Amino acid sequence: DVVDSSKSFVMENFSSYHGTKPGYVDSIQKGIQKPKDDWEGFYSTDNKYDAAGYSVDNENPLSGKAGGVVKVTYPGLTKVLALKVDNAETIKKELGLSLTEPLMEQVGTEEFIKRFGDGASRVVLSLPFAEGSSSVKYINNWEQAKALSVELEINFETRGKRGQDAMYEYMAQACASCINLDWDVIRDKTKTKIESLKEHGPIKNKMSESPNKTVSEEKAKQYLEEFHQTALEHPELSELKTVTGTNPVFAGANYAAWAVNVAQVIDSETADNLEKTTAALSILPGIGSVMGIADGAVHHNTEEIVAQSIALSSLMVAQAIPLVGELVDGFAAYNFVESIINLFQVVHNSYNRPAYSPGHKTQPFLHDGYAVSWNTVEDSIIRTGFQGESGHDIKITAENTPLPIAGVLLPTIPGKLDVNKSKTHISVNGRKIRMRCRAIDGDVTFCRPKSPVYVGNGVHANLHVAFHRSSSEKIHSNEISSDSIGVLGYQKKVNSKLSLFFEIKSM
Amino acid sequence: VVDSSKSFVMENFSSYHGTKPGYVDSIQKGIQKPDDWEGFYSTDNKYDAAGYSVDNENPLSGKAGGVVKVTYPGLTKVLALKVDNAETIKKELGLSLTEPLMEQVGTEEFIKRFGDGASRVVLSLPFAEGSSSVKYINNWEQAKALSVELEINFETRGKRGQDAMYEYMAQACASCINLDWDVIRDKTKTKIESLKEHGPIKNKMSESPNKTVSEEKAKQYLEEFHQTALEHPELSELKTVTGTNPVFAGANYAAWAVNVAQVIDSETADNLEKTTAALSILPGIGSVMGIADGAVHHNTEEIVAQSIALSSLMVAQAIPLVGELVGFAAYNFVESIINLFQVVHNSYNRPAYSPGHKTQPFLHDGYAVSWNTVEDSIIRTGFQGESGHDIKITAENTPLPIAGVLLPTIPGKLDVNKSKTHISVNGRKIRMRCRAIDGDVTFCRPKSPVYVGNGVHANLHVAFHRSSSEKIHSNEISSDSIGVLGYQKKVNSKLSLFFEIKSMA
Repeated sequence: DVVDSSKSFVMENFSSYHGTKPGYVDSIQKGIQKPKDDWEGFYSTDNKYDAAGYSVDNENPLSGKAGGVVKVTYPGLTKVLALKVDNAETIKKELGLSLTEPLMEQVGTEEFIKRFGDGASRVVLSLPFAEGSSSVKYINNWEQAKALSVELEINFETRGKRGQDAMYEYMAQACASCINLDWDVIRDKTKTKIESLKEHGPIKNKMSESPNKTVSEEKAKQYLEEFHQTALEHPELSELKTVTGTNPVFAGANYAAWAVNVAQVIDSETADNLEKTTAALSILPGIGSVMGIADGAVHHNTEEIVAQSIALSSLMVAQAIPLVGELVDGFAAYNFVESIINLFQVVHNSYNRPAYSPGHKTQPFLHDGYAVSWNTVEDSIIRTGFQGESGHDIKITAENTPLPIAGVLLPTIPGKLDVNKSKTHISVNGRKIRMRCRAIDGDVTFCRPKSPVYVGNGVHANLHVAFHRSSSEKIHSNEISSDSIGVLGYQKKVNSKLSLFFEIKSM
Repeated sequence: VVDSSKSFVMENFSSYHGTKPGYVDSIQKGIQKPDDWEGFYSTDNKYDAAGYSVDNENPLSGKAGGVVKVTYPGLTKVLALKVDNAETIKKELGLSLTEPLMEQVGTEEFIKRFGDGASRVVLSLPFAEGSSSVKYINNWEQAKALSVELEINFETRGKRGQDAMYEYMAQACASCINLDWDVIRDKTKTKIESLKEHGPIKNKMSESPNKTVSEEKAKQYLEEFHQTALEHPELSELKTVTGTNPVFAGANYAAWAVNVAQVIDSETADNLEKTTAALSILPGIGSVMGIADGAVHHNTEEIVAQSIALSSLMVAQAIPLVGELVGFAAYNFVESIINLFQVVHNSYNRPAYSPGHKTQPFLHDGYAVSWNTVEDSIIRTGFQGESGHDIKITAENTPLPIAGVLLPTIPGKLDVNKSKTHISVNGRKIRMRCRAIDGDVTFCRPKSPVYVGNGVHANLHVAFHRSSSEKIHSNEISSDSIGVLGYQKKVNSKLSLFFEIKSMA
């Protein structure tokens, strides 16, 4: 019951990876030893890029140096025992172990290695590494881990790069879409741009026109938006001017709101220390405006445009420190650039990692105040290759006032996929509402509720979509245009569009 | 597939059937039919049955018929099913995969194997998500045995609109919006008339271009009208209760009235069902209804009448500026909006989990957070050992931070397992540094920056350790929620996931 046989195997020269903190990259290669409770043991993973994320200075985890990644290998045969649950008690009861001795102590006995090892010399436990990941984590008994041989995958400190660039440049190989930026180039171009802009003519003439004394947030954002406009005319920011001109997330006013907000929270104690600056910056809103990240996309994905945005942000913080600050320099050009760069790398890394987009599987689709999601993963799958019925639950609510649900657009395929008009319905806080379904064309049925549906704070709906298949012939991608069910919200003549994405699969 | 805990035998088994206008008296002569689920449908909940009683040709606005109670004499087996897929049911319960399920249900061999001696079988299924009622599926021929008596005839109450049905449905709650819609209709007609002759308002209709204009100007005139109309003393209470919350501001009544006049043409204003279908798809109705932040604020007949009267006048004023017709404002507009009021009020009277409870999302400041599963939202007690709990987190557009999480602790009983507690961002696992704030609250910060946004989500895994098999008593626990902290504005955006303490089962 608790062992997943599909994830269990025996293997010769079983290898795994271990992230190593600075100062241990070379010592750990002399053998795994325990330092001077069911889960006490040596930890590793099958994904060396996830290993790399355990490698940062423990005293300065936000900003410190990354150590390395090493590869550990068991001689001979090793049993990888994948467990379906991470509760040790549940595991010891259901495997007939002694519920007293720790779980990882027993994993290392000869008696356990016989009952579960399949002839191998040792057992390693395997568990899901994390939600949203396909990696595994391996738990090794410490005594058994003395057999491991340890060699080097990478030493980030040996690369001799600034900040955490080496670690994140390594992690970006995972997707070698992919944001793979040369952060040496970006730093150098950033330094050059701040210098060449502080020594401009109208920028000089716009720093001349500055209150240069603690005024209210209002005059500050006004002057800062002015500065922004003036600074954006320089030819070293001309591409930035172009990619930030339409999307309102990238407007002067958000740069100004960013720079004001930075100056409010950065005092001298903080500005004096990189780790403290990064923590402070890392809890601010609006970092999307300077990163160029909006609508599910990293728009600023070239070294040149990123350097421009960071330089422009560097200037505006410099200008915002006297107007709404207790601080008295400099920070804008050094620790603020270091720190923001680190936050860039963090978010870029997130966007490079495989992830389900809004409205896919059980990820919510957030739009116009609505929140909609497939109730479970299986609901988002339209199974094919049988005659008969399926049902699919979509959750719907909204953030505050009552917003309508006008209906739902559903996919159909002549002969293979039909809306079951009798089982399809929508339920609002348990009130069950029937639907009037009408084909738009041969591929789309529109279903509208027979009484008004509203959702809002405290009011939710479950839309239950029922499909009927009149043939057992499978569906091929030729036949389906849409890959989404369109839930329609309020009308503005257009309807707000809430999309739930499905995949067609066999059993 | 049979849930034996919901299955029983009963003498004089009774249930309710919603009945559409025209058949209230006809149906009491006996249940007669006019594929796997062909059959007669009833429910254990007579207020849910009432929702089936509306004219099938004007389901939005039509007249409501009634509810009857049907009773089987002798013994009835209620067979509750764990699935509503007939194929799966016919396979697991060894039946002809050929014959319809509800035909087999009414055969003597079915009644032998499953009836427990009872004369006939009724199938029971969950009525709906978010509901605790059941639907009963009766074999048609077996249903001929039913005696049928009248629970209520909404048409006999002689009331306007769907008032009688919704007034019936409000009994389920005896917190309960139970409004007298007769009174609200009377007070509403009275105020529209009594505002139409006012001095300043008559003179604020004087200054109306009474000719098509730009929407941007239309809203300026109507916000003007709104301010002037709100000084009338028949609206004095409305002025007080709408003065602070920006959902209830004049600009929002103006947007409502403008959007109304845009979609009502002559064909539409002359037919109540078509008015209601058109009004029902507009945004902003919460401004008129006084509904915001999870609460029905306008919950008195007087204040609802005031709000509906004012909206009516403003619609009246917005049709010449932005519209195409005559009268609508005081006739079909009022009837239709009243029905939309009753729909939403009924939703708020029904039992429902609030945001952040069970798997209902908590939507705040652009974030969306929820418990992954119902069981995650329960902290079990009465044992020594561990539990884990998953919270989903994302945000609507740009990257927003997650600063940390506030967790409950109990000196000696409930502690944060700092090794297993972590947060994972698109699969990147991030350890946490946890530090007690007092004896009752721990604060865990992620050791790398966490951001969520469109396409970037997080799973917060909270693990709890109990060093005592003694149960937690409501006393020991101050909060009923886990506090996830977002961005700093000096305060953090507060995202609340509410839990319940329960013993093992």
